[PDB]
Amino acid sequence: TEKIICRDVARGYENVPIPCVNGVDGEPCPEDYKYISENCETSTMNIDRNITHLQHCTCVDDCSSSNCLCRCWYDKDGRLLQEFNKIEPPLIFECNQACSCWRNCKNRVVQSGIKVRLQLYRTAKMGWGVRALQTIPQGTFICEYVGELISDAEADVREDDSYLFDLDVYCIDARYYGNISRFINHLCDPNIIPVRVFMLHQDLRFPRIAFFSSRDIRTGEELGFDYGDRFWDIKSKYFTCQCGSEKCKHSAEAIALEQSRLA
Amino acid sequence: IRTEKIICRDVARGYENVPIPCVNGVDGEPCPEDYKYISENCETSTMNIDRNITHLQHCTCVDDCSSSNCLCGQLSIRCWYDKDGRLLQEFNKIEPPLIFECNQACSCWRNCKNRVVQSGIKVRLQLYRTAKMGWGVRALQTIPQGTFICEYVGELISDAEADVREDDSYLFDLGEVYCIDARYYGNISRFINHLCDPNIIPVRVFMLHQDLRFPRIAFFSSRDIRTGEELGFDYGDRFWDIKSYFTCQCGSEKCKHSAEAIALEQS
Ligand SMILES: Nc1ncnc2c1ncn2[C@@H]1O[C@H](CSCC[C@H](N)C(=O)O)[C@@H](O)[C@H]1O
Ligand SMILES: Nc1ncnc2c1ncn2[C@@H]1O[C@H](CSCC[C@H](N)C(=O)O)[C@@H](O)[C@H]1O
Ligand SMILES: COc1cc2c(cc1OCCCN1CCCC1)N=C(N)C21CCC1
Ligand SMILES: COc1cc2c(cc1OCCCN1CCCC1)N=C(N)C21CCC1
Ligand SMILES: [Zn+2]
Ligand SMILES: [Zn+2]
Ligand SMILES: [Zn+2]
Ligand SMILES: [Zn+2]
Ligand SMILES: [Zn+2]
Ligand SMILES: [Zn+2]
Ligand SMILES: [Zn+2]
Ligand SMILES: [Zn+2]
Repeated sequence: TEKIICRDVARGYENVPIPCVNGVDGEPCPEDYKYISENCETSTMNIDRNITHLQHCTCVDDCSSSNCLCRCWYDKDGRLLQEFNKIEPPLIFECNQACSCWRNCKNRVVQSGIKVRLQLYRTAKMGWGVRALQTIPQGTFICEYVGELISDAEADVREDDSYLFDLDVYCIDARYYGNISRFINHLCDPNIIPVRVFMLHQDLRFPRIAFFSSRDIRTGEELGFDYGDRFWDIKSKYFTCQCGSEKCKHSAEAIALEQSRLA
Repeated sequence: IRTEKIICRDVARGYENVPIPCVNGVDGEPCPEDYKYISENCETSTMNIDRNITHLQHCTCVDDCSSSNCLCGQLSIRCWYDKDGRLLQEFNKIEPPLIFECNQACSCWRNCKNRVVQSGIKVRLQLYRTAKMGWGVRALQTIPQGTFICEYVGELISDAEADVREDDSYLFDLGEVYCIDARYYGNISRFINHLCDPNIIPVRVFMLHQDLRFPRIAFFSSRDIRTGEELGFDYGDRFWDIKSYFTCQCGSEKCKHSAEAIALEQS
């Protein structure tokens, strides 16, 4: 039987609680990491936080016009536009503290936090995973990939390379410090896309990673994104993809078929 | 000018937990707009604040941090907040200790007892035009003693940068020595006037970082405050040695900086 292990893995840090369930095995709530809601530093990074360096708008409205300096890819409901390049996404510049606009303007989606109801759950083959507890329309903001900010050289020397997100060159490592997104599994048929966002600062070395639904997501459906080739070139030697989709490109079988395809 | 008019519904532009309206029933002065309202301190040059999460002293509390075992409370001497988020009656309102609130490195929940200042403005305040001191800040409700009012927010600057600034009216003194300058970038607290009989006390607080060069300034009521009462604190002698260009218009029987007070001292 499916049991609710933890009522909130975020410990009240998010807008909504993120419960943890397990109806697959006897694994307890993971506690080998520190849940953080915002990105952290473990060495001097000196993020350029000069308020005068911020590109900002002069809008006195809610920022729905084409005249907003900060195109604005959000619609009235905070969703990415249908015409948004889900293949090669542009950089998003949300409104900030230098903008003359109100805190509740239409260009502050990611900075307003988690709004969708998510659950941490035990998958059959991929350990822990994240699923939707509600229907999620296309282009809705899900969560941010939060972790520890580190150099690519620091990433290369890390014992655990399982929770790394490449920024461009810098990485977010969610191994020791992370949020709900450190539990999102790889899918060869993904339903979320990562987006580089700028909010309170505009230092190009450190974009913030925001996940948006790339299609309408059904209740109970597992969230996942394409981890990319860098992860799968390192990791395939140790384990293969268990997504079980008909389009799987990293399975063991798919790996055996392409290795045999040449000869 | 005769009747009190609402000049702005929210000077904070939705940035605070509550709207901070502006009124004027004294003169023709419109809503001040010669500054940028910010809800958190800003920087205009590298302050190199130590934000290394590993440098944070944090607690191991698995409860709500009400026990004497809370490392964050022990640093503050004891956690000075009561159950309702108010400073204790025994709190040194004359020489306040440094407050270390819980942070992101603490194992405790976001709703623990040691996170008052980091939760923002809860009291209802108004920006209003005073008779003699330009703009001022008053309570739109009764405020018990030890309640958190607002933070003194502004631009972080060196003492050397402060010395060269044309306007020295919005400075709060905190790598050597640093200042908060609310002249160009500030929050509702840049409008709080000096009172020789003050009802608020500034407190040095640490939250997300513990870089001792940069405490955050939190105002707490030093006594029970009545509705409509003007908020004010003692600006101290550094301001009054430079400024007393003009004299104190607080009009209290205890005034130590009025033209009358300065004349009686010298004579
Ligand atoms: N499609 C996939 N197939 C197999 N394992 C996967 C997977 N996507 C993610 N994983 C596993 O999850 C790791 C990335 S971190 C994602 C959360 C992880 N399941 C957990 O329980 O903490 C991978 O290195 C691998 O161990
Ligand atoms: N007790 C006092 N008497 C006279 N002027 C005062 C005062 N306290 C503050 N002020 C005025 O307010 C300045 C500090 S900033 C406080 C807000 C200010 N009244 C405004 O309308 O912008 C002082 O430099 C002085 O100009
Ligand atoms: C093994 O995976 C990676 C390894 C590395 C990496 C990124 C990786 O991850 C790709 C993105 C999958 N993750 C997205 C969030 C969680 C998984 N950048 C690096 N410099 C290295 C090379 C050695 C360190
Ligand atoms: C003239 O006043 C000050 C001048 C200065 C100052 C502090 C002053 O006042 C503080 C106390 C009243 N303020 C509290 C918040 C708003 C006013 N720190 C400085 N380095 C200087 C010396 C030259 C710049
Ligand atoms: Zn705008
Ligand atoms: Zn805006
Ligand atoms: Zn803007
Ligand atoms: Zn797959
Ligand atoms: Zn504690
Ligand atoms: Zn705590
Ligand atoms: Zn703590
Ligand atoms: Zn006075």
